[PDB]
Amino acid sequence: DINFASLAPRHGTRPFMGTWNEIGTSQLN
Amino acid sequence: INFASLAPRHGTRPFMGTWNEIGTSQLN
Amino acid sequence: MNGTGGAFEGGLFSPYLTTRLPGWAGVRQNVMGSTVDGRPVLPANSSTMTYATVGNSSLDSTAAAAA
Amino acid sequence: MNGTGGAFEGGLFSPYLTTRLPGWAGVRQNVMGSTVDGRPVLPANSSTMTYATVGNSSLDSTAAAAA
Amino acid sequence: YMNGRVVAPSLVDAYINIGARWSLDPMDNVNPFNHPRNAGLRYRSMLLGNGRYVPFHIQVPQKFFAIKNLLLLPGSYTYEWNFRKDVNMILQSSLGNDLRVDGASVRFDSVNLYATFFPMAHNTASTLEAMLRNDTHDQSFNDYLSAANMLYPIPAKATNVPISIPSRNWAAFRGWSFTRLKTKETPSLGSGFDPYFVYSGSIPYLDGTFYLNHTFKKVSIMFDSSVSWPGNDRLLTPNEFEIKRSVDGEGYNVAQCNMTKDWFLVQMLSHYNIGYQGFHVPEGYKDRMYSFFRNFQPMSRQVVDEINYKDYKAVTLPFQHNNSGFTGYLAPTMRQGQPYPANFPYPLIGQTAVPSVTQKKFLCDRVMWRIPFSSNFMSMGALTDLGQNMLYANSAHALDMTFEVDPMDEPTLLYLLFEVFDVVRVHQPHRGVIEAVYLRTPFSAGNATT
Amino acid sequence: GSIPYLDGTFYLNHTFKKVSIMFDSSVSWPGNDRLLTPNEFEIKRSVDGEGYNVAQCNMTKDWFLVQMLSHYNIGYQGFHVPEGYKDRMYSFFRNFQPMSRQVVDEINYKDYKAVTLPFQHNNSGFTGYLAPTMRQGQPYPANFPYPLIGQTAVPSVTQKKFLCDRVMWRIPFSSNFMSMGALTDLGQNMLYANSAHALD
Amino acid sequence: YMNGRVVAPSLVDAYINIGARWSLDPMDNVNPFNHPRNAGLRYRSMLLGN
Amino acid sequence: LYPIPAKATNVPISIPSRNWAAFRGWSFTRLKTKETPSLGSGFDPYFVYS
Amino acid sequence: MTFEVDPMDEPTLLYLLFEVFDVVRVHQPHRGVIEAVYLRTPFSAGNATT
Amino acid sequence: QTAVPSVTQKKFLCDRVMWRIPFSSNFMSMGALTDLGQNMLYANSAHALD
Amino acid sequence: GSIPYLDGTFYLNHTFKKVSIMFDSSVSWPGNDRLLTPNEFEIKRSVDGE
Amino acid sequence: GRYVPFHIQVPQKFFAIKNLLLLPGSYTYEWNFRKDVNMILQSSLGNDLR
Amino acid sequence: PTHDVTTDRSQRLTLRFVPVDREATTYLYKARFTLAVGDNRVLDMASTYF
Amino acid sequence: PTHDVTTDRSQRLTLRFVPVDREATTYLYKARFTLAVGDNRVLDMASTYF
Amino acid sequence: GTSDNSSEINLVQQSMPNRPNYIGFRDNFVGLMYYNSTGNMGVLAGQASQLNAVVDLQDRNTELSYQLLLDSLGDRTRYFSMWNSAVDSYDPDVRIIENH
Amino acid sequence: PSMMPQWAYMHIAGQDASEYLSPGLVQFARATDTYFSLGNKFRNPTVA
Amino acid sequence: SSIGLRPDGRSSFTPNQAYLTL
Repeated sequence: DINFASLAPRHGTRPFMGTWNEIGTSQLN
Repeated sequence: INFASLAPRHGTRPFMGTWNEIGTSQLN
Repeated sequence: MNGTGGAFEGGLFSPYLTTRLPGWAGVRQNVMGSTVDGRPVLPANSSTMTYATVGNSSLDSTAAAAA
Repeated sequence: MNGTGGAFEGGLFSPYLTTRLPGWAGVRQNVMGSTVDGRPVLPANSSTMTYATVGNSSLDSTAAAAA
Repeated sequence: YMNGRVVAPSLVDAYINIGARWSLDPMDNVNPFNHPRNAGLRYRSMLLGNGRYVPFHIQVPQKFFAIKNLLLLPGSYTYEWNFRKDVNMILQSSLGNDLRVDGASVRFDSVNLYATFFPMAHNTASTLEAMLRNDTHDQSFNDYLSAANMLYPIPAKATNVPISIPSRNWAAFRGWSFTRLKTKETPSLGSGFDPYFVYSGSIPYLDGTFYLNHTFKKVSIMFDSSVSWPGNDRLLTPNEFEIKRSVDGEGYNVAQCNMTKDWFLVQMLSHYNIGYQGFHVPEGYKDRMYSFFRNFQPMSRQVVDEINYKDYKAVTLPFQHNNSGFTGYLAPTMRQGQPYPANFPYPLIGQTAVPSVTQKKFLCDRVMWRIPFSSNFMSMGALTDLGQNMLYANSAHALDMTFEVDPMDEPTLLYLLFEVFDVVRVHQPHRGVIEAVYLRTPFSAGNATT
Repeated sequence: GSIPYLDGTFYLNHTFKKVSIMFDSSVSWPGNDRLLTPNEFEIKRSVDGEGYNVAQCNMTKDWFLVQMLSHYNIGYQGFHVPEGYKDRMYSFFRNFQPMSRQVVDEINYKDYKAVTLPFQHNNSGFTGYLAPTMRQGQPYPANFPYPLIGQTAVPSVTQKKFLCDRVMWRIPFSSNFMSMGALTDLGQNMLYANSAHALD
Repeated sequence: YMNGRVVAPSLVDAYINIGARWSLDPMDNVNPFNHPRNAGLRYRSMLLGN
Repeated sequence: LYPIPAKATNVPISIPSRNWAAFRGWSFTRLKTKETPSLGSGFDPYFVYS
Repeated sequence: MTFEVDPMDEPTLLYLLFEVFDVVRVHQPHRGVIEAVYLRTPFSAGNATT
Repeated sequence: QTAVPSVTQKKFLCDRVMWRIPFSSNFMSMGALTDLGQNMLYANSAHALD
Repeated sequence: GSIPYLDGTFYLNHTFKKVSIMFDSSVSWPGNDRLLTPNEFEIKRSVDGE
Repeated sequence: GRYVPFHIQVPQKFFAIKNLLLLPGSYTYEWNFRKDVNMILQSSLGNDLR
Repeated sequence: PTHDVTTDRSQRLTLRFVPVDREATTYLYKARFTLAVGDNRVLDMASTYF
Repeated sequence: PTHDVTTDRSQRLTLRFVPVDREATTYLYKARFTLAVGDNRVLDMASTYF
Repeated sequence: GTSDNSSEINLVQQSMPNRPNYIGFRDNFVGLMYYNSTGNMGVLAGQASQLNAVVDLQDRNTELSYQLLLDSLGDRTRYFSMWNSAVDSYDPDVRIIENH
Repeated sequence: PSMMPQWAYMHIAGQDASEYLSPGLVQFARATDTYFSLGNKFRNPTVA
Repeated sequence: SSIGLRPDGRSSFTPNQAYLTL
């Protein structure tokens, strides 16, 4: 049980893990 | 609810939300 | 043009130029001082000069009122 | 003559002389420097000089290559 | 004096570097924020009027970091502050002359402080006080700069300026930041009044308009004879920071100027964290007025080399004659002369162009160089990565730094500041009582261990 | 030309002095003692003000507070330039311009001679005479623009002013002049919404 | 009438309010949006034609 | 390496406080700046000596 | 320390040289892998910062 | 009666004493072992004055 | 003559001005705020405004 | 000389205030200073100065 | 909101404070006021200015 | 003593109360000060002098 | 010549106009209040108990800290007259003479 | 030792303002935030 | 949170190895 949250900066006492913004959507469209 | 009664009502429910307790900024 | 690395390393070998500038007026070896505020009394004669004889408490400019 | 102990202490007393020579070319003060390796026009005037306009990317004297 | 000292117009007339955007080398180190075209000033002067005598009326704010945003609970406090009538300091001329010799702001008549209260219901205003007065939660402000700054001197024509710091605990240390200040324009801040400050123009020390920022060459960060602080072979020249690399054979300059490669990488990484994932122009909001990228300016020019043209003839200013017969000899006066083909500006184009050597430099100002005290130079938070490492290690190391600056004929100052934490914890437990406790971690200034 | 009435090109709102509001001749609406001036709104306090001015102009310290409070709510946590998105081209801070000059006072000046336009001569001999026509004259020393600088620095009196275009003065009907909602709190109380009140 | 009537150039010359950010009080309350340098209007005028 | 100016004696030095866990002694001599390259850099064009 | 020397007429430089115990321990756990751990004990080349 | 406008000059001249700056909170000499010579800020740790 | 060093006849004590103490690298010893100019001990106010 | 600036410190010599040791609070404290030249300063010859 | 946001009693919004005591040196001006935040109201220090 | 002899907070040692009001008549000069002794500190009136 | 006696050769005189100088208060009124000098430092204290809460050090300058803070919040290109905020902005062209 | 007591007390590391403030204040400051903000007076740490 | 398996390239100063099963 080794989560990767320890690699995240801490803003307070909780990690700064982001939301599900993991994208590569764009084209000229 | 006494503290929550001091916020503007956008419709029916108040406008409380998005806790923005900040003040960390410095040079960096 | 010599005496302190006049032919080799210098500018400042000497030191840990670590005196932090001392923060107190008067650290300027030969800079003609300006003047007493307002007055432009030129003299502020240079702080490497005649400061044993402490500030010459010159008579204040009150010609109209005092007379 | 005068300067640091024109009459007294220290050829150097001022310091802690602990600048350990920092090692980088150009640490010397007024040495007429050498040439770029095999480019003798006495190029390196000094590391107190026209190095204000640093970056003289100089095209060499290769004329047959130019033809 | 600095009027009635006629300058020969041919010095910088219409043919100087006729092609390039080259900063005039003689006035490279002249303060640029002293100008009739300084739009910030000429608006700030015409605000008072256009006459000699001005009955002004100003609204000076409060800018101390522990008072600027305090929320005062209902007590009764004193508020005392010493002002300053030194004309050289409060005023600001455009020539940087000495205003103490000419005319001064004679009188401060009726300074009086204004305060604005939010009209709040006494039910909530009492509840707000009742809990804001509780010691569990109390205001806490950190100075925005948060850096213990010290001024080290640099004599005339000096190049290598070393500094030192005695053995000390670097608990929460966020990095360095340094610049150069000409010593003829800086007040002795620790004194009530210094009669040796013959200056009126912009004062980069306490104002923020740095211009001499481009005259550094090399920096070394020695921790008590250990290898340099980045010394895990983490740079192109891992022993020290090149900045303004001179004539050089290997490919280490960058961005069409003489600024070296790693230093650009360090500077870009520090401000924007845009170093490792390719270089791109940063976000418009992310670069501010005092940021690195907005002010960086490379430039270059080519001049007739003297050692290869075989016909070079160094003509001094008084003798060159361009545009003769239609302008003054050496003063902006009535035109005198005859016409005749010119000789001064050696042509650099056409079929008769002379051989030339290019010289390229850069012009960065209004910023202070930054070297973050982080393992990868990034900014992953306020309490830097290596700050916590010192605390866990819990040991003290001395610091030794040396610089190589471009020599100048006038004494200057090396203005280096260490990034610190400068937080306060103001707490008011009863009516009309403020208890502010100050902490400044890596360079403490307290005589009380609680 | 442009009609300020229906396209929003107002330019004369810099000529108001004092606005007084009374509900059926009661105590003034602005409040109990909400304003530095006792019982009215003060603008353009130009003739003389012992301690009430702002921004090196002749406005009022309370009118500036009200105006910035109605538009950007920047009234109580200190003043600052509002954000760009919140400052449009019809807003107060975008179009507020203070100014001041230094005419030569005549009461205290020793020798002042008011010369009318047809008699004052400057730059003569190299320009026209009262009309953009062919240059006529001789050169001579000039006389109209009284100097205000240098060794000869004839005494002067300073008059300040301000311009505010494309903006309508606003007095929100709220207790604290803020914008806590579109439907104001004061225009919701039983006192105003359950009775009839006059207005002067 | 508003074109055949002449104006004395010296009324506002190069020496008026020198060094001051003054608004020329005689011409202060006149309409400011009536001008050749009214970029909005001269765009609409030239938009139709010439 | 610590510099020594021209015609000067009484060279002081110092090391800021640190540990001497396995120190074994000193060893010193007196070189000449004319005959010592700045080999901390790739190539020093101010070293004219064979 | 404080060395007093003869006043030579040209810019020489002192060459102090301490004594330390720098060693290595080269380890080759498997094919194609080599690693070392340097250690200069009195004047350590690494510390908590670096 | 025929005096000349003048200006005064003060100065003090003390001999035989060595200026002293006691290392106490109130500068008083309440004992041999001073007040700050036993508190742990200046006893437990190690500082380096300049 | 009369050597002031080993024989306690000191006579040039009156030639001193501001003397500053700064203990670790920033903390100034003379106190938190304990003097009329609480950053250094001033001995001869060369020119006094108050 | 004749014209001479002075900077003097006058003590307190009233028995109820000369050493009072007053506890915290806020007190107003005013006093009327003589300005009669004849009484303020004495003359050796015994003559009249007014 | 209507219930408990702002008061209905009499309160000023802007207060001026004249100096209690003032000291005008040749190059100083030392003004000392007394902020009086009455009961049942809080003052944010960012609003104050001289 | 090391515990309760003296404080550690930033307490000024000597104060410089300036006159709140003053007058200069023909024969006398009257100055009025409001000396303030803060809480948890006690002033010995003997150490006061105009 | 070297005379002002209205001689014959005094006809041929030229006069350049004097150089411009413009003098007014600094940006944000820096320098008008003594900040960071331990000698003349301010006092915000709980009048009932004269316990000053503005203990100010000799080094950290709050003038330079405030200028950076002002730039961080918003942008310093609009001139705020009230606080007298007007950043000294040298003309970009004059510093770097692009001679076309 | 990533947290020293002097650091947590002065809010250089540890809980952020949304946590160490009493629940009464956090609810209050969220409510009255369109006007009279209180979010620039309590600083919150950002360690790395 | 996959797995922190810790059986006992390599280094001489530690007899520790970690398995990560993803």
